[PDB]
Parts: sequence; C-alpha cells; structure tokens
Amino acid sequence: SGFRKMAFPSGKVEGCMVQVTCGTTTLNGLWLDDVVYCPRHVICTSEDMLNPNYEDLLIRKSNHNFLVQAGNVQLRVIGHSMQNCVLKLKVDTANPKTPKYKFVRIQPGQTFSVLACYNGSPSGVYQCAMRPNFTIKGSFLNGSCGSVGFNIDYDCVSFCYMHHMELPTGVHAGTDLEGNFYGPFVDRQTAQAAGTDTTITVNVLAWLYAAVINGDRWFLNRFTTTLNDFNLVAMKYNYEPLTQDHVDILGPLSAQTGIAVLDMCASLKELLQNGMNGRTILGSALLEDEFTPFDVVRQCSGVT
Amino acid sequence: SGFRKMAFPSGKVEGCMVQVTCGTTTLNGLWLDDVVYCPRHVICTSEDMLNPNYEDLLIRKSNHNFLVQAGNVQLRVIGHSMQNCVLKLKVDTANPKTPKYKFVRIQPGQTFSVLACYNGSPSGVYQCAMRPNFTIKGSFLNGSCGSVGFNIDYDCVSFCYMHHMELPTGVHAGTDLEGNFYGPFVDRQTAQAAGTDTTITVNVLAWLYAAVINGDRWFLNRFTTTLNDFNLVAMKYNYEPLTQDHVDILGPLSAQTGIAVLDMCASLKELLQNGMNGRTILGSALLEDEFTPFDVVRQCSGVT
Ligand SMILES: O=C(Cc1cccc(Cl)c1)Nc1cncc2cnccc12
Ligand SMILES: O=C(Cc1cccc(Cl)c1)Nc1cncc2cnccc12
Repeated sequence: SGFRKMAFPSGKVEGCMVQVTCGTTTLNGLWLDDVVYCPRHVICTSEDMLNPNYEDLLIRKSNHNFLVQAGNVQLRVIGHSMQNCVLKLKVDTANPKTPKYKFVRIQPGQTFSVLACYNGSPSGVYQCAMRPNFTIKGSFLNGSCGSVGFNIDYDCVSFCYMHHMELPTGVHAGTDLEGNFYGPFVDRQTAQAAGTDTTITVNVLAWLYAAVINGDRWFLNRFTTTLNDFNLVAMKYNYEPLTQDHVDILGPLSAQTGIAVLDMCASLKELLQNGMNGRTILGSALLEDEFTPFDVVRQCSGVT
Repeated sequence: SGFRKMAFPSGKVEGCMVQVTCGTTTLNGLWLDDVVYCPRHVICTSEDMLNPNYEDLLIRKSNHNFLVQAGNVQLRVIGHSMQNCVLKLKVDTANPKTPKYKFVRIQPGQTFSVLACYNGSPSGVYQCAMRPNFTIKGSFLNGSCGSVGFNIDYDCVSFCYMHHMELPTGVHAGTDLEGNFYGPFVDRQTAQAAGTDTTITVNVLAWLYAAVINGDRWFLNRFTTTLNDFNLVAMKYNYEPLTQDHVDILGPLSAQTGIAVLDMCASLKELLQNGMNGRTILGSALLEDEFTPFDVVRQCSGVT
C-alpha cells in the first residue's frame, strides 16, 4: 500500500546524458547509438535568441564547433544536421550504454519521468504530465536544456520529451525527439501564451481509484451520474470532457474495485461541487491529475 | 523555476539490486563489493513469521540455500551471517557496478530516495522522509522487501534505509544497512504501534522559502514571532518544536530571499491558524514537510 508520485528508474537514461557546448553555450545532449540529440538553441548567443535564423546561424558552425563530452571523455563529431528544433550531431563512437529505445510523441494528459541534468550530469528525477495546454510543470534551472522525458517498458526507453524553454510564467516547453515542439511554442526569447490549463479528468478518476485501492474511501458516495451530466460539471470546473474512450481505459480499475466508472464520476462531481472540506485523499488536499490509469495499475501491481 | 518532489538519479543503486530467494521466499538484496544485504525475514515461511527465532531458523540454513541472482546470472554464496535484522551473504564475486558508498543512519525529518524493486528488478523511484515516528510513507507491494533508501553526494551513495515491513496502517518500517530498525519495530507479524506522526517544521519552512524563490508569495505577511511564541502554535498543530539549530540550517534560504527565519515562522503560524483559504503553494493545498533545507537549496541551485 501507499501511493507516490513515482518516476521510472533513470539509470538507462543517465548512461545517455552528455554535455554539448557550442561557442559559449553549454547544455545537455542525449547520446543514442552514434548520434547526440540536443536543442538547436545551443548555437545561439543571448543576443540572437531574440529573433534567431537557425539556418543562417548553423551555416557559421562546423563539426569541430560542437564540443560533446561524455563524462570526462570527448566525442569526435563527424556530422551535424538540424531536424526541426533539435540538432543531431553524428559522433564517431556508438554509446556503449545505449538502451533499447524508441522516440514517441506523447498525447496531452500522458505522464513521463524527467531526468533533470546540468552539464551532462544528472541531478534528479521526477514524474510529470504533458498538460492539455502542451506545457509541463517541471523543475528546471538554467543549463537544464536538453534534459529528457521518458517512459520505460521492461527494457525499452520511449523518449518523449526534450526540454528547451521556460515561459515567463515559470512553466516549461519542449519538443519530442524529432525536434517538434509540443504546443504552439517557438524557440525564441519572446513572451508566448501557454493557454488555459484544464484538469486531466481521466487521470483524476484513476487517482480516485488508486485512493480506494489503498484504503481512502471517505469520498465514495451513494450517487451515480451520466457522461453528459458529468461533463456539464467538468466544463464548469475546467476539467477535460470525459468520453467513452476514457471510461474504457478506466475498465481495469473499475473491475479491481467493483466501482462502476459513472459511480466514480459522481464521487468526482460531488468533490468538485463541495470541495474536500479540509480532508485529504492519498496525502493530498487537492485532486491529483498526473497519474494516468496505466500508472495507477503499474504502481498498484508492481511492473518492473 | 518549478518545484518538484525530486528523487536522486537511481542508476548507481539499480546496478546493486539482486534477487535473493530462500526456500519459497523471494525478496530484494543489495550487492555492494562481495556482500549481498537483505532482510533476514527471507529465511521465514508465513507460519514462523508470527513469532520467529531468527537464530534457530538460520541454523537450518546453509550457503547453498540462499539463491542470489543478479539479472539473469547466479551468484555463488560463500558465507552468511546475521547482523541485527539483515543477512549478509558473502558472494565469490565483487559487484563490478558497485558505486562509491557509505552506510548512514538518518535522523527523523531527513529525506531520501527509494528505489522500489520486485524480484531484484527496479520498478520506480520516489522521494520520501523518515517520519518523526520512524515510519516512512512509501509505496510498496509484496516482494518489495529489501528495496533501499539512499542519498547521493556527487559520486557517493549513502544508503540509509532497507524496507522490511508494512504496518496494518499502510505505513512502512525498515532498517538502516546495519539491520537496526528505525523506531520500535520488530520483524514479526504482530500489530505494532507507529506512534503520533508530527509535521517536520523545519522542512515546511524550507518549502515555504522554496515557494518564495519560485514566485508563490501570497502567504507572506506583515508579522514576526519568537521561537517560544511559534512553538506554542507548533505544539497546538502537532508540529515539531523549532530550535536555534533549525533556524541556523534555514540561514542560507533566509539569505537567498531576504526573509528572516522568524518572519517566515510568523507566515507559517498564520497559515496554521487560518488554513490556506482554498489557495495553493507550489501546486499543493497543504503544507509540505518532505523537503529539507538542503533539498530546497539543491533543487533551487542544481547540484549534480
Ligand atoms: O528558457 C531557457 C532559454 C531559452 C530562451 C528562449 C528560447 C529557448 Cl528555446 C530557450 N532556458 C531555461 C529552461 N528551463 C529553465 C530555466 C530557468 N532559468 C533560466 C533559464 C531556463
Ligand atoms: O510486511 C511485509 C512482510 C512482513 C511481515 C511481518 C514482518 C516483516 Cl519484517 C515483514 N511485506 C510487505 C512490505 N511492504 C509492503 C507490503 C504490501 N503488501 C504485502 C506485504 C508487504
């Protein structure tokens, strides 16, 4: 029992982290096979970050201008290319610690672990979610760019995020490993609108099932609702609309607890309309939305 | 910016996890140098867990009865001994992945990362604290015994916890790496009193400084207090008494924000007396106590 914001073990990702320096800018890179992936803003100075022409800036750079260090040893750069907002530096050596991996573009509401890094060295690991507004609420300081987000299935690391930017609001924006930003963000030092951040309804329901599984049941009520009645409440409280696809994914948790998904929706409706009245659920005084149904099952079953 | 419940990167610990089986019981072990450390209840069946005489039970066991598997390869056991509540299995091979390490017994209020494991395989990592009542609020299922808690300083892993037991209340009890339980717990299937769990006052103040550093300042007030006035409030709200030792450790955070420690205490006093009024601090609707002053500085500075 017990329920925690749990990250995947980060070892497989630690073995891929390297330091990339170009000119006077240093950030993190991801070494997989003979390629190092990093944010393309590594070629920028603070001056051209205002309005950068990345193609024109990259023309002034050669393979020898990209310094890639793995621990204390230097990697020889034999190629460089730009794919969207990432640079791919071909090195002459394959990373001996390259795990089985895939590049995946996650959907909003999905969760992932982040290995925050500075100077190619890992500092910590935390769990977070891609927000409906395509930002992440991370914890990142200057030098953290190039830190990656990932999920792990048995021995395979699915890289889903690369950190690039912090918005003036203190929230984070980044790309998938093909260099495509999540959301409307551009890699420019210009104020950018994040957008309304709604609550991930299916994840709150998954966490409510996690609460029942671990003993917290005070919020269970004698009511039920329908998808349309529930969604009227969800709209009012800036929660994502719940669909039959969401109900279907909550099936295993509904079967584990014997609580029909619409009955759990009625519990959520009452919690939204009445608040928690000073009570807690899984050590939290608010409704948690950064655990997916898969996360709850994985944590409550022990998948390694 | 951003503040997260961040764990240390777990790679150094993953390389030490092994599976230990004795009879029909399988749990995790920690392989460092040529020794495998595991909870001594690995020698028990469910029947003798009611009242085990570990010395008499260990007499029926030989080196060949302890099956130690590292990944898919078997370790040869050449020695076994019991130290308090842990078994030390001497193996014929030193772990090639043994990091620089120390065994430390942490104080209540201190935090650490946990690498939850099942069958010698890591499933996830989370941050937690040794509670004032010497329990930890972990997330552990059957088979998680032998999973360890740790801190990392540059390249050195300080192992501080080994998981042994879940109390009927769903909270967790374990030992240091010398096999001494934290708190009054015994390794027996008997109901055991955890004790009153108070809030780690110095950690809540550290998290309030973390909130100011990251922009959340609504709770800052025009008041101050004294240690004795504050402690009257702390006693009333089941918070640990604050001492000058606690004020001294909050020095760097007080210097970073320009907020005197007793002024921050007055903010905490008002939050305790008035609640949060439906507001949040660092994405939380309650006062967080599982970040030490060291954790806040480390996260807000980027120590790798
Ligand atoms: O945001 C940037 C630099 C930047 C500026 C404009 C566009 C782009 Cl793509 C990147 N770096 C940081 C990332 N995360 C967190 C930080 C915290 N403090 C300072 C800097 C941080
Ligand atoms: O508590 C025990 C077994 C046990 C019983 C009495 C004494 C001692 Cl030292 C150990 N194992 C578990 C640990 N953590 C979490 C669990 C969750 N579910 C089942 C079992 C768990």
